[PDB]
Amino acid sequence: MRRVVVTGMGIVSSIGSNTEEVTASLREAKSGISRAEEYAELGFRCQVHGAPDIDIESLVDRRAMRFHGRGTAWNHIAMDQAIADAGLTEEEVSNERTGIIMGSGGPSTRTIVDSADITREKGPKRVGPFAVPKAMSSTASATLATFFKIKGINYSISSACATSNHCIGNAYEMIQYGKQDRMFAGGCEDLDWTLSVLFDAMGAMSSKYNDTPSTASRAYDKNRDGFVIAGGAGVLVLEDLETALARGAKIYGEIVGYGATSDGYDMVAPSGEGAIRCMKMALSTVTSKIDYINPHATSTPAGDAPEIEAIRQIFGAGDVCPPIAATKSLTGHSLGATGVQEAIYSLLMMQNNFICESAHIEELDPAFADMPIVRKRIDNVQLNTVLSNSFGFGGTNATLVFQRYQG
Amino acid sequence: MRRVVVTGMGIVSSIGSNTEEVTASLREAKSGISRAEEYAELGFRCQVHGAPDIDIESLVDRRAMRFHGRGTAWNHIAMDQAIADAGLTEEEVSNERTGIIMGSGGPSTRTIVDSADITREKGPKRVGPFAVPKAMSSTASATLATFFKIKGINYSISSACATSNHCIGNAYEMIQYGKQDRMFAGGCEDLDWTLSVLFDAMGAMSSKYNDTPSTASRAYDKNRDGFVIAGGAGVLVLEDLETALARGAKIYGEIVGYGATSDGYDMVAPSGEGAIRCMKMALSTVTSKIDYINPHATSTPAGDAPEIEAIRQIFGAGDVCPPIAATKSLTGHSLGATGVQEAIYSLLMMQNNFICESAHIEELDPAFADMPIVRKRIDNVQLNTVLSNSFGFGGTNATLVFQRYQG
Ligand code: NA
Ligand code: NA
Repeated sequence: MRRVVVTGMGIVSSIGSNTEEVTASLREAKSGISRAEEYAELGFRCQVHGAPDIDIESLVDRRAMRFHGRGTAWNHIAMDQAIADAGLTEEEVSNERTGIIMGSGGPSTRTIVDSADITREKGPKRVGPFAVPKAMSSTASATLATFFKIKGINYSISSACATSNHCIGNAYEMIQYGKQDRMFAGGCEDLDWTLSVLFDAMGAMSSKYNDTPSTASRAYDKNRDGFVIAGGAGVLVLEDLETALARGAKIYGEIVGYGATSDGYDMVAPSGEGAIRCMKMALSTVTSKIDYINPHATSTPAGDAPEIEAIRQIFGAGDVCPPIAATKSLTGHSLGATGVQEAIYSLLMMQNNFICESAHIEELDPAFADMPIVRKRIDNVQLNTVLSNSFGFGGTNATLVFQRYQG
Repeated sequence: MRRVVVTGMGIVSSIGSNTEEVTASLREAKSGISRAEEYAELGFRCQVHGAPDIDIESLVDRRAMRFHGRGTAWNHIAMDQAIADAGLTEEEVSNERTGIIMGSGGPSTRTIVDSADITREKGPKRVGPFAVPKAMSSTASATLATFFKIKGINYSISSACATSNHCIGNAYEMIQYGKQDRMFAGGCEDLDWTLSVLFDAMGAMSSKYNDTPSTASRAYDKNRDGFVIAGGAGVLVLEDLETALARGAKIYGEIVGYGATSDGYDMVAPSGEGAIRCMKMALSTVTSKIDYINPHATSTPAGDAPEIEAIRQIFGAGDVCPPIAATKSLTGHSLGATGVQEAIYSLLMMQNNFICESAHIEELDPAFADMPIVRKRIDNVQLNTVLSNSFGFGGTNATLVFQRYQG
């Protein structure tokens, strides 16, 4: 099997509109969470969100936008960034050896709702002729594959919170097995009340911190009370190692493990044992120690703990366990985009030799007092190998391990 | 790479609620298309659909239904059928070597719309706490993986019309490469105005035949005027050959090729060249001649022809070209479910030694007069190798080739 490296990254996040902004946010523990006035207007319990702040119209032209939902527009931007970062020629983007696996946890629910509304108010024709590609689950791959003239693999993987971890992992497999030499992998999610309300109604999102929105997402805090939803996108450019080397690519890291498992247990809550198997699977092909864990931890009572127990089972507790820092405390949970975004945060931490604070831990949950949850940014750390989990609704688990490329 | 066989099938279709019903419909060219009175009420141009006729509540119990949309409920039924057909024990369904890749072209758009409506009418709490797994793009995998206690791979691939062809192909790869020994693969789609309207608004669905709904889907007819949307589901049980043999499995066929490519051209229209590359890729691992092509052909002016030209390029014209019979003329286009359903129709035709009529060709389009489009059911034919295309919006292409297992 071939080796596979990350040669470019692009990101639209609640904590920044490019990798530089994101890095600064990570370094300074700058929360991307703000009040969602619309959620309050609609009567939600949760009135916070992680909203990107980026001018789509300035970055994606009108014809390009014809078939985009906002999530995929953000993914388009991320794709442009990743292509630029990678320094790819048009030929390198568009060829039979280059594919795309790009997913979202949902499609444009706003398109779906707006279309239903307008059908009933003004008639079906007034939906307009461009809604299908926005509304379909493959929207992220369909739109980008078409616009970027992708000729290889083209589909979306969806797996809720794990979506873009699976997208990356499957793309990794594609290249490992020699089916593609380059892949664009990642995912996106719109941020819209029509999606967020589904989570609010299940009581899944934080509401106790509406008056201090910036600190609402607080993985491992004793008083965490649900996740904070976000939107955005991320893209990695993946290449087989020879391809990367031959063109003098940047190498942000090497993908060295990928785990994917299923809990087969509960729709909304993790089992824990699935995560253990997922991490073990990811680690089964990894020879070096893990220097940092980017957990799934979404700031939920029921979610943060079983993952920590899974980590304890694999890695132990205290100093021997890799440092753990939950980036969702800063970023919220962007569902389809989370996996790739977390890969990017981890690769940026690797690049910049620091591990961010696991933010907003005002009082650590005592259940986690034995674990190396990062309470203050760690500087001057040589990260060589980083592990990132995403454990999604439906008991779907994906773990990725990235390594600093040193030959 | 390991060999991979189909050991069980389940299906919920506009042309039958199980494989026996489906086989009878195929044999007798019994259309599954009917008038959609609701579409007329809503002012659609297209007033036809392919609706399953199956009593969900009698087949999936209430607790089981908690997190199902209708599409995934149909997929649940199909999964139950496939498990029964395969004769799997509970242990064989639920184990670390057994996974699920099950997708839909969209999620429950009805859940999304109903939730938005009720949020605005009665408040967000009244969405209820069970909407996320119905609304998310991974709904088909999440629901089934959880209910069936799947422990291996668990995610959805979405690729519009190609969805469940990719699901099957990726599951095939999983087993080929030794990652899983058994996979449940397939997909589903609800049939609901909230999805169908998106296609009506783009003028994609047939409207000239509303007065004769049964014949509205008419691939290759000169006067075809758009596809007919359908809902349903299908599941294949895939196993590595040794696993299948060792347990005395039924073998419906062997998956012997899988192509996946991207047009990188137009969002709604096929390029043709992508399909050629897709079929070639599928055929690259196939040693026997193709005895039957189950085309993508959805009964559209712009769609049916480029695929025929692609077929002509690979296979030639006339007698030397494999017989082509568009099952969507009977079934309509069930989007996420189409690929797996067409695999099942093809495997059932293989099992039963006939090729169905390519239905509703009242006047063949003269552009296709050179091609072996099946005008009357062909009986007493030994099908050993069958090819099925699905070429979806966003220029996403998937082709599968199945072979009669003879050692
Ligand atoms: Na993570
Ligand atoms: Na087909």
